[PDB]
Amino acid sequence: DVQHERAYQKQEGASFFNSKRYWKKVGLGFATPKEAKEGVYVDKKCPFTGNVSIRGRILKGMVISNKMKRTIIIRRNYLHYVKKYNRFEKRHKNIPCHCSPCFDVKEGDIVTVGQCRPLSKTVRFNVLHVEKHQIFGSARKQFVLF
Amino acid sequence: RDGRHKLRLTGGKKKIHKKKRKYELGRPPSNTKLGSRQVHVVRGRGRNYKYRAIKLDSGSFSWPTFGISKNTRIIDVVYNASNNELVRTKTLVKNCIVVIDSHPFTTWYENTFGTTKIGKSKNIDPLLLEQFKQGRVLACISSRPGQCGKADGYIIEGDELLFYKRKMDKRN
Amino acid sequence: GKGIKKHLKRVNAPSHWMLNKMGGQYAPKTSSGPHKLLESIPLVILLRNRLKYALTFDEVKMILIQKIVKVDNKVRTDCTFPVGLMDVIHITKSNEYFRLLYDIKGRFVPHRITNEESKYKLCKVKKILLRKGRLSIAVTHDGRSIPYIHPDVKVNDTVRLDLETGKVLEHLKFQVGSLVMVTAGHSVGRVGVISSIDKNMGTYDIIHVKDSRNKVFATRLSNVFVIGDNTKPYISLPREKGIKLDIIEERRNRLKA
RNA sequence: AACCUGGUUGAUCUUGCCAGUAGUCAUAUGCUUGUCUCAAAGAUUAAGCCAUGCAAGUGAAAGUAUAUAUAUAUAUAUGUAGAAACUGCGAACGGCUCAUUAAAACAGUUAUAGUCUACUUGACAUUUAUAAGGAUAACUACGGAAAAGCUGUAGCUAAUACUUGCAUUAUCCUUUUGGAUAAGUAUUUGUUAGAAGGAAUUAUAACAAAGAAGUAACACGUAAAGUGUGUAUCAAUCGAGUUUCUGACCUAUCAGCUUUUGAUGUUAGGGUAUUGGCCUAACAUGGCUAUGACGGGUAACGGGGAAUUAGAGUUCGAUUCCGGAGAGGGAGCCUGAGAAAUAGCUACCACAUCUAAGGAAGGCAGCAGGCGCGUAAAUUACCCAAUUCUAAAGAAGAGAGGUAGUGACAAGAAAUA
RNA sequence: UUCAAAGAAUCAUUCUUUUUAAAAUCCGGAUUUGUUACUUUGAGUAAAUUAGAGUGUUCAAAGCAAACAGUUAAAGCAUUGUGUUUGAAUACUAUAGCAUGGAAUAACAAAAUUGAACAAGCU
RNA sequence: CCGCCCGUCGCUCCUACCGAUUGAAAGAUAUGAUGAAUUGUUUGGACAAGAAAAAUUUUUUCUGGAAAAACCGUAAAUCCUAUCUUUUAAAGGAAGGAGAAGUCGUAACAAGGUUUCCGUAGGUGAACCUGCGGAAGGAUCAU
Ligand SMILES: [Mg+2]
Ligand SMILES: [Mg+2]
Ligand SMILES: [Mg+2]
Ligand SMILES: [Mg+2]
Ligand SMILES: [Mg+2]
Ligand SMILES: [Mg+2]
Ligand SMILES: [Mg+2]
Ligand SMILES: [Mg+2]
Ligand SMILES: [Mg+2]
Ligand SMILES: [Mg+2]
Ligand SMILES: [Mg+2]
Ligand SMILES: [Mg+2]
Ligand SMILES: [Mg+2]
Ligand SMILES: [Mg+2]
Ligand SMILES: [Mg+2]
Ligand SMILES: [Mg+2]
Ligand SMILES: [Mg+2]
Ligand SMILES: [Mg+2]
Ligand SMILES: [Mg+2]
Ligand SMILES: [Mg+2]
Ligand SMILES: [Mg+2]
Ligand SMILES: [Mg+2]
Ligand SMILES: [Mg+2]
Ligand SMILES: [Mg+2]
Ligand SMILES: [Mg+2]
Repeated sequence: DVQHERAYQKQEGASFFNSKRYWKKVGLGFATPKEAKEGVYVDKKCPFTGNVSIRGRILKGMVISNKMKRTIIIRRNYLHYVKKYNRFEKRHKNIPCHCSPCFDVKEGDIVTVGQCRPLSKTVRFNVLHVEKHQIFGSARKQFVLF
Repeated sequence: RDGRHKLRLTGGKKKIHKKKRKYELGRPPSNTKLGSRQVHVVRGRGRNYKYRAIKLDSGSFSWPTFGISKNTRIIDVVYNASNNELVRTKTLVKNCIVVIDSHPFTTWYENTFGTTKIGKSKNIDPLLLEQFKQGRVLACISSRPGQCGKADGYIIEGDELLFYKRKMDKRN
Repeated sequence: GKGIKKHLKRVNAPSHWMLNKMGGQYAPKTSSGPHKLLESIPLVILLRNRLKYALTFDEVKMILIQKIVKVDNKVRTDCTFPVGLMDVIHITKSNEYFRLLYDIKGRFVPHRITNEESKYKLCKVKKILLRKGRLSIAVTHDGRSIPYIHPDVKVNDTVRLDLETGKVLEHLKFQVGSLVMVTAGHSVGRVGVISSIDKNMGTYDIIHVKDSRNKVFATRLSNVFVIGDNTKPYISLPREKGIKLDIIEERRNRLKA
């Protein structure tokens, strides 16, 4: 079932009647997956299929959640240097990202996300490329320096 | 009013330290209706006027298959994926499905070739044809009348049309 | 209320004005115009601190009032009009012609120049718009729109532009071995040939510029101003000829005098 | 200058504090002080309260003068000034303070392919005319009110106020000439077609519909035919808003928070200059957290920095610059390109002034100055000369700013032979 | 988990050149090969302060000026006229972000109740 | 060792605690009630400019439009709770520290005249005593 909303999920930029489905390239060498080019699914905020251009930062993360609809959480784990102790310390930050159903992403999977406009109250990113990866504890606890 | 005054995602109260800066303007909704035309001008930022349609009728409606358009009175609102209240109140917004007085399109067709620039070959749907037979056809609105001040829209077609019919479906 | 700022504080003034800390509280605040305040210079500074024709702002104003100072050949009576990187100034009474250039430090000098060469000015294009009637218009660092520019002109290249009439003479592509001047960080006066351009994907396109002492230095492509083909510059450069010496070397030079 | 001495004992060696010791762009205060230079100074307590004065106006060709004055040339011609007022531009800058505010603000780093942008610059336009329409100020006369930057009536009259409103270019045939077809800038919708940019639903081009605003019914006399004023779109610029990443002090005797009241997301909308739970509706049940969420505290505005350090560091940063915020307290608007403005307005609260008691105006965290508080802080000074801003832009204004006055805050030089 | 080896200069040591495997690329010759940390170069940053260069503010604190030639001209350079040389450097502007050379040290990724590399054939 | 000193008990001073008192006070949020002003829309229609008729007056239609009103929406302020924070009173209670050659003992230091000390339980004017199990920091490094 494609049309799940009260509205008709169309795909802006499609052009149905005249001409010789719509996707774009997004750039920075991130290959548009098969599932975007083939495989109907409408998404306003897909990098490839929709109308959001990714631009600004690109940062790899590691997914913590799939619980939201078409939306993912990724903790960036990183090292904050403290000059007093000339040592580091694990620190982190949970970036919420928009997904788009071209990417089937279970937790612990590495992703890379481009920036893009403010899509919601907190989701300013969308996932461009999903490496696979496997995890055994909780993704919560995996430090992957990156 | 476009601004903060809102919890912090962790659910912590942002203790506010800033009034309301005018560029965070949230001026109130024009619930634009049917009727004889009547539109006010609101003065947005750099003298950028925008046209609060408050009553409307004679929007520009397109026929996508043939890629043409005509100005018609719009005779009723019949669905609103936002909420049914709006449709009850007969309020036009940017994805309202409404009914056009659809004689104009028919007339155009007649003028061009047959009876119910030219890449004709498509030659109409069954459902659409049926609709035309009663005079009055379902059509999305596509302008945001509250901003733009026009009820510009387009005729609903094939799959989308079917879906909307289903949604409408009566039944009990 | 809160809108734009009309004043400029004399310490917050950009260093290459070379103002005092004393000798005032404020600075002139370039009018909006064809140049970016941080890389421009108002006419006041030129008249008063560089040529020293005026002692005061008042004197500068007086001078301007006589319609005798032209910048790119059309007059200006606005004391704080920004002059900027390449622009020819024609002080009419002395019959002096200056062209603004950079020193080997960040500083603007007024160069002094012939009638003949004065009639043109170099201008680097930045954007190349399409407009109505599929006519292309280049937009120069001089905040000036050149319409109907020759199609082979691309986004970074310079253009030799006439002043008497708005039309262009010739253009110089941004090539691998094109004589270049700089106009921003560290290596500002520097003049080189170009070795290599990086052409980064999402980022600033960094370029490397070999000098005539063969000292390579890098720079953003943003702030590089094409000035020649490998052989000859299309403008008269200052005495130093954009050869930013080492510190030690400079000191030695100073000593030998 | 990478520093240590005295103090437990009858004596000793330790641990260990106390004490000394030096510095502080760190305040006070005591005694004392002949020069000169330089110069902080009601921040700390009460973002407590304020008498009086001043702090934003503006006209040197260039909107509007039968208030009016005046000089030439032959009762007219030009002119030259011009109080007043209308119009325009400015008053959103500056200045002050630091109460708020602890992932907020701010710093760096992006982003704006998510926007707005007056003045300035450069490009540069589209569906009666030898010149149109009223109606308004100052003003005249009649007024009112104790008073107020109060205004009533009647009569005029202008404007660059307000309002109308008059060929040529691109596509096809002929030899530069004569025909045919069109002909709206943003903006919006639908349909397509597609020189950049890493990436386009981008520029752009076509078709079908709408469609603002505009393209001089203006003013000088200039330059070597020019200028001022105005004007659609574009670009530049002065910016602004949002926004990415990273970065903060004390507290766990704050451990679970957030979600009916949008918390997290999806959809559709509304709204915005644009993005966005920013708001609405519908649907999910998310989101944050022991890498400290959520509270609490801060005698917290942030940063550039300051002090002190061999090197680490520790403390400070109200305070020359940048940013934020606020104008007694909240809230709300109008104007405008830009204000949620405070020497704009509306309202309430808290203070408080005049009043003939009817009403009226008022906001020093501008400059001085005063009371209060206090350990704790200067003249009701002179000026626009410099530095700048604003203006109808040399020629005017500016408590911005500067100059002196007070000044043993600091800092430097230096008598008393 | 590629260790090493050989030649030339210098006062046992220092700095330099050359080759010792495998794969892809280019007309037998010649040239690319995990990610991040880390490090090196840059780039880009306001000045004021700070360090710091120059400069006898009479010294100094300063400041960002100055110096030079002359009882008034020579000299230069300009085609009688025009002073001249200049200076207001440089470094600091995180712990993050940007590009960047990297051989060590660290991680991590790649890797057998089976994993991928070619040559032939068929779709 | 005529050393050292321990605790109650008096007496004076100072400090903080408990404390009935629905103690008090100010401030902060959170709810609710009322709700000034006001953007927007809606209703209005004092009037000011047109159109219709009669010789300046009458009736009817179209424009712009003030007051007034209604509805959302921002939402001050006031009152009521509630909670929290912060100072702050209080009879009495019970600690602490200081002082004064005060009372009562002798707890500890020596085998300190019952070795000491631990944890625990009960006791007792007070130091303390006793039980149980520990320790040597024992007065035993030893059959
Ligand atoms: Mg304010
Ligand atoms: Mg001490
Ligand atoms: Mg003296
Ligand atoms: Mg005070
Ligand atoms: Mg002060
Ligand atoms: Mg003038
Ligand atoms: Mg006047
Ligand atoms: Mg200000
Ligand atoms: Mg006008
Ligand atoms: Mg809802
Ligand atoms: Mg504070
Ligand atoms: Mg500060
Ligand atoms: Mg304070
Ligand atoms: Mg006050
Ligand atoms: Mg206000
Ligand atoms: Mg005031
Ligand atoms: Mg007030
Ligand atoms: Mg004062
Ligand atoms: Mg004092
Ligand atoms: Mg002046
Ligand atoms: Mg015994
Ligand atoms: Mg005893
Ligand atoms: Mg005993
Ligand atoms: Mg007994
Ligand atoms: Mg007993």
